[PDB]
This record gives sequence, structure tokens and C-alpha cells, in this order.
Amino acid sequence: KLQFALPHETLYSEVTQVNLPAKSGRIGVLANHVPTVEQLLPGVVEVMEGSNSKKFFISGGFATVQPDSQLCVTAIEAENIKNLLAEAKKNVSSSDAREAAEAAIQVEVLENLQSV
Amino acid sequence: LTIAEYFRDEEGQDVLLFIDNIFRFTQAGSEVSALLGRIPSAFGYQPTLATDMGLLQERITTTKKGSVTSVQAVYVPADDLTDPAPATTFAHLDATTVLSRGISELGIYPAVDPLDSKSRL
Amino acid sequence: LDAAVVGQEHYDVASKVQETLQTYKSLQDIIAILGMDELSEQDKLTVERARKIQRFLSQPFAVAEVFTGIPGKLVRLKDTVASFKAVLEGKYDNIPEHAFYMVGGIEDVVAKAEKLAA
Amino acid sequence: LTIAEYFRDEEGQDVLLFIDNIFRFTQAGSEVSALLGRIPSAFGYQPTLATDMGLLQERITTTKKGSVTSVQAVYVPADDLTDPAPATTFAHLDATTVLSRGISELGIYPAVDPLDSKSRLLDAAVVGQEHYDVASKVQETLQTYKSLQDIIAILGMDELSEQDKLTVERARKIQRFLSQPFAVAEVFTGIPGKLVRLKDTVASFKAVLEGKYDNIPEHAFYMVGGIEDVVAKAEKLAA
Amino acid sequence: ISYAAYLNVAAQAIRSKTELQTASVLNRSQTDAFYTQYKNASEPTPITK
Amino acid sequence: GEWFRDNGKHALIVYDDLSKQAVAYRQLSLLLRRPPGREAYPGDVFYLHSRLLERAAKLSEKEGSGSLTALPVIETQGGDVSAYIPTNVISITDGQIFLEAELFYKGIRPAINVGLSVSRVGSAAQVKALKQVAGSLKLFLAQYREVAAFAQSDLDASTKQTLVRGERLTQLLKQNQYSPLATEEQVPLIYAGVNGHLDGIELSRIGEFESSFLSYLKSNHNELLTEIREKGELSKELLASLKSATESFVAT
Amino acid sequence: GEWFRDNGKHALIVYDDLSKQAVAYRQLSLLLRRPPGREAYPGDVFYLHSRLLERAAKLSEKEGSGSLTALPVIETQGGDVSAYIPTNVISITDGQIFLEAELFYKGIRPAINVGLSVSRVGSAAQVK
Amino acid sequence: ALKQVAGSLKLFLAQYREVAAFAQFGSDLDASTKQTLVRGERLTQLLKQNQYSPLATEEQVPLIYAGVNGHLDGIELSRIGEFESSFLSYLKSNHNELLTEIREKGELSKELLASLKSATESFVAT
Amino acid sequence: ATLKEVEMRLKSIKNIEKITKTMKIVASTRLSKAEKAKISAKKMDEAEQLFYKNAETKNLKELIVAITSDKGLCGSIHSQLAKAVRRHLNDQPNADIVTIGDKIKMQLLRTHPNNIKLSINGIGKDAPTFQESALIADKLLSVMKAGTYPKISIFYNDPVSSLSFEPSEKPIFNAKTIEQSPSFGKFEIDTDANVPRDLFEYTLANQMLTAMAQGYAAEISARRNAMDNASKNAGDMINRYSILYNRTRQAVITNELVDIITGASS
Repeated sequence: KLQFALPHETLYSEVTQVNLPAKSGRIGVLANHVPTVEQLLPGVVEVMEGSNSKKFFISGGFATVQPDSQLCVTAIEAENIKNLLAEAKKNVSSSDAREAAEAAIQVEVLENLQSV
Repeated sequence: LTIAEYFRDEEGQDVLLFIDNIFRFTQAGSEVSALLGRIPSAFGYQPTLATDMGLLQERITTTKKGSVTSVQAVYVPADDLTDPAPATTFAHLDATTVLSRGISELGIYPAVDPLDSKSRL
Repeated sequence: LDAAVVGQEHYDVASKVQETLQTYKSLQDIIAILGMDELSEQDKLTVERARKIQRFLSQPFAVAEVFTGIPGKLVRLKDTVASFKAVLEGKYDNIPEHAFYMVGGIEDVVAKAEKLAA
Repeated sequence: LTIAEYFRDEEGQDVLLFIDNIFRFTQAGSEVSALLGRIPSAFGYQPTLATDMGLLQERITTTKKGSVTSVQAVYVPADDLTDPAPATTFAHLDATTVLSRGISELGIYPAVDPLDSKSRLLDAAVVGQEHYDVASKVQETLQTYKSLQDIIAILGMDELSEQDKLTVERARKIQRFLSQPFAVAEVFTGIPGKLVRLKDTVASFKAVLEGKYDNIPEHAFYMVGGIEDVVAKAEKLAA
Repeated sequence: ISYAAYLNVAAQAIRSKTELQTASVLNRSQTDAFYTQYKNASEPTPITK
Repeated sequence: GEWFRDNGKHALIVYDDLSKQAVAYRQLSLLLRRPPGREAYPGDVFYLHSRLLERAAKLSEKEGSGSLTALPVIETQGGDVSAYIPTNVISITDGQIFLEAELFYKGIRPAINVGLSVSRVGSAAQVKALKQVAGSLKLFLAQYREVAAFAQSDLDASTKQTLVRGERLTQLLKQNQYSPLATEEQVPLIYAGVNGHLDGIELSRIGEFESSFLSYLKSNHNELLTEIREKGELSKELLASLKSATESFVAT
Repeated sequence: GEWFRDNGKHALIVYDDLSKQAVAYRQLSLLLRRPPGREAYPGDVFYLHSRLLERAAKLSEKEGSGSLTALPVIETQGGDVSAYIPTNVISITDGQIFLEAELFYKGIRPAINVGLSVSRVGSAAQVK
Repeated sequence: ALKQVAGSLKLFLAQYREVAAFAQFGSDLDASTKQTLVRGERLTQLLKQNQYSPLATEEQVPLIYAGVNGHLDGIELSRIGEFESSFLSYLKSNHNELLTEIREKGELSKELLASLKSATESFVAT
Repeated sequence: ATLKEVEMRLKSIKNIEKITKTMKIVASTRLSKAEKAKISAKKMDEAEQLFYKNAETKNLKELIVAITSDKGLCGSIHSQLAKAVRRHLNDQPNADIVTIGDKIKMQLLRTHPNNIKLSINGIGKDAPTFQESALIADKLLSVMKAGTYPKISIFYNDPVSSLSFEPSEKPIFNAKTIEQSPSFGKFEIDTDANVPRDLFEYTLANQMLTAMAQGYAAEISARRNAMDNASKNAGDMINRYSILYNRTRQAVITNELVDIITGASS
């Protein structure tokens, strides 16, 4: 039994398998997984009932398998113009102003998101 | 009324009398009183407002012969039910029938408001 | 109502009482529509105190004994002055309003407050 | 009026006639009416209030023989603009300036009510389209403000739409920009009187409405002259 | 930069045509939030979040 | 005016205004020492105005079919319709067009307050073409006004659509002085408004739009303008033609 | 009524109503051209009622103990008791049973608004 | 003398009125707005006055000067009355120079302004 | 007393009635959008705060985050949460208080002014979002040094139902407390990364949201109640002032009429 949850929407609240993007190793939680805590990177989450496979693109968060074998998934988020926003981050590289203290973090995920 | 009385009194009929509008009878009486030089009562109305009303209303009634039954359109000034005009008129009313745009727009003919129309009987 | 006649203390106390009542009366439109919860806490406090003085000004009369059903109390001027002064200092804020209602001097409120709790 | 008339007709020229205060003609008349054996009329005024006024005002008119520009101060009983006297006076005028207690009480002199003052000459055919349009938006901006003050009363600013927050903030400016130091008013302000050319007034407000001056603080618009003065005062309070 | 603030900036690429972008998406993105530091009554200037 | 009425013709009479007449009548009456009443009007002042206004009439075929039509004017004080003369006249006539300072400053000129105005004759006095497109118009501005105070965020798709449409019809209905429009110029403007073809255009341009749409309609669709003017009705083909001419103008 | 009061018996008098009497009296007064005061009632409308309602009394055993009792009826307008005629009679009578449109609408009939109702002497007269 | 110290006092008291109405609907505001909320509340208190106790100009000018220039903002509201008479008695005994001069010359030279600023500030630190 | 006095003091209450009524429906729509934003927050709590329930994490100077809003006109939202924080701060007087919303900063600044080190502004207009939640949480870590207190407490209002709400407290556990929890071993966590550190900063942001979403919905349901009661009471004054007006209007006309009749005898 799966518990997929977002702060704005609530996705999943019976499930055979779930593939999550973890620390790096995309893990396939089978129906009787040993309890874990893993952080979710940005990526796709695939819930598997029959042979139906619903993908979801994800901001990030945390997955935990419980003692009761339940999976708990949490993310903030579940595209428009490809190149937009990427050029609104390369020009503001930046330099020594504490603007670069965050603006250099955009390109870490936008070459990961577009990889899918 | 005098026409309506004869059907009661000589024909034994239950007769309808429509007075439209009863407010304009009060106003006219008010106007005559002013023209005759009488000191206006409260709010400009005649000092004889109640007896003037009485003199007409008291004739609409049941006799051993039959009855005059009057339906009187009533206008309320400024919607002020306390203005001596409606106040004095209401003292004589036995029931009311309230037709409404609200009942009309819903598709109900006649457009009687069944929670607004009230009867002493 | 002048310090020359009644004594400075009497005057001060009377004035502060009139001040208190007035502040409640200046706030009536807001109390009535929006209620107590939309007042600032300073006002909410001064209001709560006027409400008490308001009641504390009611008194059982000896001839009115048949309508109140209460022995008609008669309170001396010095006592009145000393009783209201204290209520102004905020000594009896813990006391519910109804205790101040239809009593005599200060001790009678204490008597009613113990009577009502249990 | 008889002297002003003689200039008009027989000097055949332009007279100014200043009357302060024409209400007193109506009031004075009123004060002998009953003793002349007249039944009073409404408000205790004389039965002949209007024809009396007509007989006076109609003589105060430009003619084909000459020109009279007349200026009449008009008292308003108990502030009531509906008092038969001010009321009857209104239609005798080509231009009414209404001074307003609520406006003076804000410290805005002159206390002109910018919505309740009217003129025939406000017309594109007379002032030109541009002047006219500014005037109109200025009035919409102020009426929108006047309307919203009821919501500013119970909820305060922060429930207004983005469009309206801007309109309100532009109106508060425009309100103060309509104040001006009079030369004659120096003794009450200490401020030298500013007399502003019409063409600059239009051009100034035009700009305020378009938003060219929205970063400029509210107090820099109060009690000054033309836009150049706004810029000048905004530099002072910046120091 | 901090795991919350770090996932948030990632929640604004996945948030920023204008299609799969309902009203509350571009309202998840906007903040009228100003943090004021305080010491002994206020101390320093109120800054945007 | 009655010579016209009485000789099979039609005349409009504007009494501007009956307040001031009432005032002179009152002046006469008090001076002649006749008994005063409310507001010091003689107790026959109502008879003064109803004597006068009942003379406007549409005559029968037997009597020439001529008509007189009266637009009396009444000045109110602070919008007080309850005042003596306003009350008399409002009760004598067949409806009010009621005008307001506030609407005026807002820019709504004619400053007609729709919720307070009436024609007791109404639709029978109206070109069938206009009755057709504006039958609903009556409805919406009514709905607009109820939901009005919501103009200030988090609203239904129901209550904002009401808002969008109303705002525009209100704007459509603005007009410059000395420029009354023909019936065949009105119906297409009101067909446009009523039937949603304005909800896309920004409120600032509903002015320049009306101007540009009519001229265009003149250049290209002089055909239907004429038919509206000549038949005064709108057949089914005509609404469909109107719809075509409108949708073609909007997209451009 | 007084006859019973005067002959050692007990009469109850119901004036239904004094509002309309006061209205009749105003007509009489205005037709007679007396100065109209508050709500165009004449100066002496208090007196009209006062002399009336003062004839209700319990007599002393030295006079035969007979008793007149008055229950006059006044009609307020829209619940307003501060009107001229309501306050006059309220300041003649020994109390008011005030009946309320808001209660009557709901079903609470008699609509005796308790708060605003009082007997001033009938205290002694209540069955224990 | 009194004109000079009561500069825009009446217009400021007007500003104080509008503000204590923006305060009514429950909001803590900024520094400048709460500063005029503090000043006007005390200027008001300064203008309170016992009956049969008319004050000489040379007594009035100091109290006003003290008010409008901020020297009272530091003082707790329920103490302004006792501030007045003490400050007066302090000037009569010590800076009688000034009150004699104000009563005599009717105006205020910068020499009397600097002296007053130096005097008032001195009394503020009891 | 006069017609002008009554006409302008009725009118203003007719507005307040129309106004308080508009914001009863304004904050009815705003309740539908904030019940769905609430549920999505509350559902997400069970899933996130379950790990801690299973790991059995308990506590071992304190940072107090208090959440109401900037707006008033909402019953006693701010008043009875400030009342809670005070009964709590009575036990622990030596704590640093962070306020979110001005109406709680003032409630608290008047009672324990020097304990407050941070305030958050412009807070209860739209619903709360993870972005506000996380950026508040980010400053918490930066300027308050959130990560270091032995105990961190969020104070907020829980919507019991539509018609009421409950002032509530919750703990946030730091990295240290997570790691050293009795039943932490039950989970096979990879001890390479700082799962506890991340788990803390995530839960700081996340459970603040949980709190803000409920407090906010508690508020929206106190606002549409205070305004509901406001319209119901403003209309009671309009009944008083409609009648008094219809009176004063008649009295005016009658007294001018007596003046006219007297003037017309002589």
C-alpha cells in the first residue's frame, strides 16, 4: 500500500511496485521492502498496479518504507519552452554579489529534467 | 361603491369592488382639506384622515342581504408602512394578496407570494 | 464636582471614573457591530473596567425593595470614594461583572464574589 | 450692480463685478417678508425667493453692448447645499466653485470640491480634447477614490485590487496637487503664493495620471505650484 | 541554500507555454513576504524573502 | 404642442423644468393668501401637474392617431424623490430616467441609474430589432449590479463572467453629447455586447471599437444596416448575418 | 364603569383604543384651530387621557371599597415607545404589558416582552 | 514668542487626529507614524488646564517649546501635569533671566532659543 | 437627532452591512480553496510524521515559532493563540520567539517584547505555500540558527470543524534528536549522507506549512463567522436607524408645517 503526497495536491493515499529516484540509485520498492529512509532527488516516480505505469515528474523530497511495509512518498511538486529560464541563469552566472549564491543552482537540475 | 351597494341591497349578490388606488383617495382627500382652509394634521394629511377612511370603508361589509367585498390596490409611500396613509388604510384590511416579480420570474402564474400574503381569516 | 468642595481625591476618582465610562461609550458602534475581539487590548481592558463600574453604580433603593427583592443599601460618600478608587487601580479585575451589580460598598462585591464561585 | 452696469453699457467695455456675499440679498429680503404681510414659504423663506433673485441676477449679464465678468461669494446655510437659497443660486451661474468643509478640514486649501465644482467651459470644443481628457480621468480617479474610502474604512488598504491600489495612491497625490498657496493666504501659511499657468496644470496632471511621478512621495505634492515644484520639494525631503 | 530552499528553486523550474500552469501555479510562485529582524521593540530594516 | 397632436401629427414636449413651475405657482398662491400645506405648496399643486401631463396622449384612429409625448424635468435635492413635487410628478408620469452625480464622475454618461429608471410602457414603445438583442441586456446589468461589490479577486467562473460582461455593456452604453445614434447603429453594438463578442477586448478600447465597428459595417455590410433600418425587425438570417459581420470584425 | 366602583362593586374598563381617541381628538382640535404641538396633537392631549385614567381607583372602606380598573390600549408604530402618545399614557398608567411584533411573528403568543413589561402596584395583588 | 514656539502646532494636532483614527482599526505602524502618535498625545496633555488658573505668556512659551521639540516624548504620559509646574518653578528660581526676557521683549531671539534648549534639556534629566 | 445626523449615520452602517456581508461570501469561496489546501497539507502530515512515530523520536534554550496572520477581523484567532504561547512561555521564560504575522507580533510584543527576535510580514492574503514555508524556514536556519536549539516549537490554530478552532503546539526535532531516537535502527538508512540533517530542514519547512495551512483555514473560518455576525448585527442597527429616520423625517416636515400655519394666521 502506497502513500504518495504533495502539499498542494494529494496523489496516492493497493500497489505492487514503485520506482523512485533516490540518493542516486533509482530504487524499485517491491511489495515487501525492508524499512528505509531515502531522500528523493528531482525525477520521475513510477507507481505500478497491474501493468499500468503512471509516471510523475518530481521536485524532490523523501521516501520512507515503514515497519508496516507501507511506502510514504512526499514531494512539493508532481514543460514550457525548453531553452527559456536556462539563459536566465547563464548570464547571471554570476560573480561576487551573493546573487550567485543561488542562481548557479538552476543548471544542476535543468540538464537533469530535460534528460527525460 | 354606490353602484356596488345596489347589487348587494336589491340583488342579494356577493359583489366585488375594486378601488385602484386607495392611496390616491387619501391624497385627494388631503388636497381638498387643504383647499378648504383646514389646518393640516401630521405630515400634511387632512385632520379627518381616519373618519374620511371610515366613511368609505365602513360601507363595504356583510348585510343580511349579502356583501360588498372590496379589493383595493394599496400604494406605500417611501415604503414607510407607518406614514399615516397606509397605517390608516391597514386598520381596515382583512387580508392581503401580494403579487411579486420574485414569484413571476420563477414562472408561477398568478404571481402570489404565498409566504407574504396574509389573512386574518 | 470641584476639588475645593469635595476634596482633591474625590475629584480625581470621579474624573477617572467619568474618563473610563466615556471610553466605553466612544467605542459602542464598534463593540456592537464587530464586537470585543476587534478592540486593541488597552481598550479591551478599559472597556472591561467600565462595564464593572457601570454595574457598581446600580444600587438597591429602600422604596424599590419590591422590584429588586433586595434590602435597600445606603452607602456613605467616603465609602463610595474609597470603593471606586480601588476598582480604578485594577485590584478587582479577576472578579466577574455580576458581582458588582446591585450591591453596596466595596466589601459587598467581595461577599458576592465568594457567593458565586461555588 | 447699477454702477457695474453703466461701465458695461456706456464705457462699452469689460467690467469686473465682485459681490460678497449674494446670499445676504436673499436673507435680508427674508427678514422683512412677514412684516410686509406675506405667508412664509418653505424653510421660512419669502414666497418670492426666486423671482427676486431672477430680477437681480439677470441684470448681471454680459450683453451685446459690453462685458461683465461677475464673481459672487455665496454663503451656504449650515453647510446645506440644498437650502432653497444656494439651491436657487446654482442655475444662475456659468461656473460654480464649491468650497467644502471636509476638504478644508484635511488642510487642503483652497477647499475646492473637485467633483462638485462645475463649468460650462469644460468641453473639448472649448478647452481642446487633451485638457478635457485629463480633467475627466482626474475626476474618475478621484471618484474611484471617493467610492473606495468605505472599504478603506472597515478592511483598510490591503483588500484592494492591484489596479485600485494604484488608482487610490494616484488619487491621494492628485488631491494634494490641487492645493495651492494663494498670495492673499500668506498670513495663514507663511508660504509665498504660487500662480500656475493653465497649460502647465494640464501638462502636470496629464503626467501624474500616466504615472511619470509615482515614486515621488505624497507630501511633495502638497501646497506647491506646477510639476517643476513637485520635483523641487521631493529633493528637499530627500535631505 | 538549504534543503528546503534547495527543493524550492527546483519547484520553480517545474513551475517556470502557459498551458499546464493554472492560476495557483503562478501563485505558488509569488511571495509578498518581508522578514524583519528584531532586537531588545524593532532593530534593523525589513527585507524581501 | 397639442395642435400637432390634434391634427394627426406627433410632437415631443420637454418641460424644463416642473420644479421651477411648481415654485412660481407656489409664489402666486401664497401671495394671493391661499391656504398653504406641505412645503407651503397650495393643496392643488398636484392638480397643476396632472392637468398638464395627462394632456400628453396617443389619440385613437377615430381622432387622427396624432400624439403628444412629454419629457418633464424635475430637479431633486440630494436625490430626495420623497420630496413633495418629485413625488407628485413621479406618480403622475409613466416612468423615470434617473440621473446621478456619482455615475457621472465615474464616467458613465448619460449618468442613467438603470436600477432606478423605468418606462411603464416599455417594450411596446421599442423598435422590435432593439427589443430582440437587448431583451437580455435588461437582465444582465441587473445581475451585474447584485454581484457588483465583488469587483475588488478569488471569485467564481460564474461571478467573474458576470463582472467581465457587465463592465463592457456599461462601457458600450457611454455616449458623447450631441451624438445620438441610429437604431441600425445601436442593434449591432448591442448584439456585440450582449452576445459575448466584447469580453476579449480591453475596457479602454470599447470606445475606439464602437467607432471602428460601425464605420467598417458601413463600408462592407451596408446591406443589413439598411434591412434593420427598413424592416425594423431581425429575421433569423439577419442575426446569423450580424453574427458573421461581428465575429469577422473582432478577429481583426 | 364608575357606578360599580361607587356602589361597592368591581368594574373592569377596557379602552380600545386610546390611540384612536387621541386621533379623533386631534381632528376636533385642528378643526377648532388650536395650536398643534408634537406630532400635530394639541397642547392638552396628555390631559385628555390623564383625567380619564385617573378615574380608575380602589376606594377606601370609608367610601364603599368599590374599584374601577382600567386596561387602556395604545398602538405603537414600528415598536417605538418614545412616541408622544405612548409616553404620555405610560406616564399616567401603573405599568405596561408590552406586546412585541418580533415575538408574535414567531409564535410566542401572548407576545409579552417580559423585560419591557411592568406592573407598578399589582405586586400586592398577586395570588401567593 | 508664543507664535514662534507654536509653529504648526494646530496643523500637527490635525495630523495627530487623522493618525489616532488609522490606529483605531488595529494596526502597529512604523517609527515616524508612532512618533507623531506619541508627540500629539502629550501636546494634548500639555494643553489641559485647571480652571481659575490662567497662565502668563512667559510661562506658556516654555511648556510649548518643550512639547513641540520632542523633550516630552521621553516622559510618561500620566506625569505631564507634574512636569509643567516643576519645570515652571525650576525656571522661576534658576532661569528667571529668560521668563523676565520673554515677558519684556515679547519675541524670541536665537539667544533666547539656545538658552531655552539648554535649559529644558537640563530639567529633562531631573 | 437631526435629519442630516441620522441620514449620514444610517448610510455608513448600511455600507458596513453590505461590506461585512461581501466578505462573508469573499471568505466563503476562500474557504473552498483553503479546505483543499488544508486537506493536502493534513494528508501529507500523516505520511511525513509517521516516520517519527515509528522511530519513536522524543526530545532530550528554545525557539518558538508562532503563526497567525497580518489581518484582523477574524474573531479571536490571534488573541487565544497569544494566550497559549503565554501559558507556555510562563514555564520557559528564556526562549527566542519568531513571529509569523503582525497581529501576533503585537499581541506578544506588549507581553514579552524582548523574547522576539524575528517577525514575518504580509502573510494571510492568499493561502500559504511551501515557498513561503521554506523561505521562512531558510531564514530560520540562517538568522536564528534554527538547527541548534534543544527544542523547537510551532504554535498554530487547528480547525476542529468549520464553526470552531483549537490553539495547538507541535515540536520540530533537529538532526541530533532524529539520529538518537530509541527506534531509529528499525529503518535501514544509509548513514553516508546527512539524512537526519536533511530530514530536519525538510520537516522545518514542511510542518510549518502543515501549521500555516490549518491556522489559515482556522482563520478563514473565524473571519466568515465574525463577518457573518457583523452583518447580522449591522442589520439590527439599520432597523433602529430606518425607523428613527422615518420618524425624524416626519417630525421635520410637521414642524416646518406648524411654522407655516402660524405664519399664515396673523
